[PDB]
Amino acid sequence: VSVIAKQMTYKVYMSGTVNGHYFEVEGDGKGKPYEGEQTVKLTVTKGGPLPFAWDILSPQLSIPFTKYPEDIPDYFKQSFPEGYTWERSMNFEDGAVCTVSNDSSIQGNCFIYNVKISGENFPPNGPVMQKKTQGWEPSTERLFARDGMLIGNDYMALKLEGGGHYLCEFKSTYKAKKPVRMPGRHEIDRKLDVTSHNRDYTSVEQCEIAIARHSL
Repeated sequence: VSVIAKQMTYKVYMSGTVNGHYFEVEGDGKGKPYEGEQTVKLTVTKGGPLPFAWDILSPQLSIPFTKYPEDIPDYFKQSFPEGYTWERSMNFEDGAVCTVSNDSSIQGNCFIYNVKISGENFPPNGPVMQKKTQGWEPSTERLFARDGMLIGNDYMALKLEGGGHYLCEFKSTYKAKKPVRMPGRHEIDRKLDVTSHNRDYTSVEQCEIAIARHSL
């Protein structure tokens, strides 16, 4: 898909506010876009240490690195070099809500992501503000096309200290900056893991695998 090489890097800039706490994050990532493998190294650049669970941030930190089979049009890769934007809602089980937006573009063999996040109404003694989360379970996002955009839906779960999970609904709208060949209904199977962190989570490393496939 041309503008996109077998081996790509990326820069992500993230900023936002969670329960009134302002922060900024910067990351340098790298991966194999046609293999769906990705890794990124993150630094909390303002407002650290964060008084909330790192995990709510991890999934806002790279869709062109999704392995698409030949028979499903790759909406994200096609959008380049112009790029795309998206809006996401995360609706957690205890009433907390996160809204996220992104703008993506490209500089040669390096993507640039500008991510913004607003997280409100996490209970002060809940697992997010008390840092009791221990990573996301693997998940499968289901996507369909509407008016030239992709609409995604994913029921996610955060692992908790001393067992059990904290459940979340993701709803995402992805919008390419120019018309592309539209896929049908499909889904993307992903596993996201923090592979490395320092004590206060001001330096984090993450890896993701993402694999697109037909839906049933």
